[PDB]
Amino acid sequence: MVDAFLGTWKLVDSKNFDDYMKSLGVGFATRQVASMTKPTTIIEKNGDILTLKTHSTFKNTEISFKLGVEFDETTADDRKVKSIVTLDGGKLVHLQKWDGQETTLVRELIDGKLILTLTHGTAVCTRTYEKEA
Ligand SMILES: CC/C=C\C/C=C\C/C=C\CCCCCCCC(=O)O
Ligand SMILES: N[C@@H]1[C@@H](O)[C@H](O)[C@@H](COP(=O)(O)O)O[C@@H]1O
Repeated sequence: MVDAFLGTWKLVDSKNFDDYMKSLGVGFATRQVASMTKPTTIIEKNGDILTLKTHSTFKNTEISFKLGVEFDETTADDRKVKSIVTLDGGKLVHLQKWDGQETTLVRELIDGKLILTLTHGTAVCTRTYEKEA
């Protein structure tokens, strides 16, 4: 049910990422570089296991998980969180919990583009990714 998300995607638009990073306590110098970075995200499956790679000239991450099963994660900004990824309304919903805080990373396909919505506190960031062949 995750198959249309699979593949290699590149960032082509970003709105409010600085607000999102600042809400998470990311320092100004990291926000500055991040605001000019265009990651490539690779989403692959093997059976029930998804692997999500985020690559860039700055930070790089990789997670593997089963939908609906909690996993430990250490984020690009070094938060140690408890995570779960599920499908909800056709959207891939990633919830991170740490210190009583929460953030969601929600991916949906709209007109063939992958729209990533990042919410923490009041901050709502929308990042648009485009396929790669
Ligand atoms: C690996 C991500 C690459 C570049 C971004 C660099 C620093 C971002 C700063 C804080 C990380 C916040 C949590 C992760 C955001 C991922 C956004 C995305 O996948 O587009
Ligand atoms: N295992 C950790 C990750 O949990 C953390 O996310 C990352 C920070 O980002 P970067 O690797 O780009 O420094 O360092 C390691 O790879």
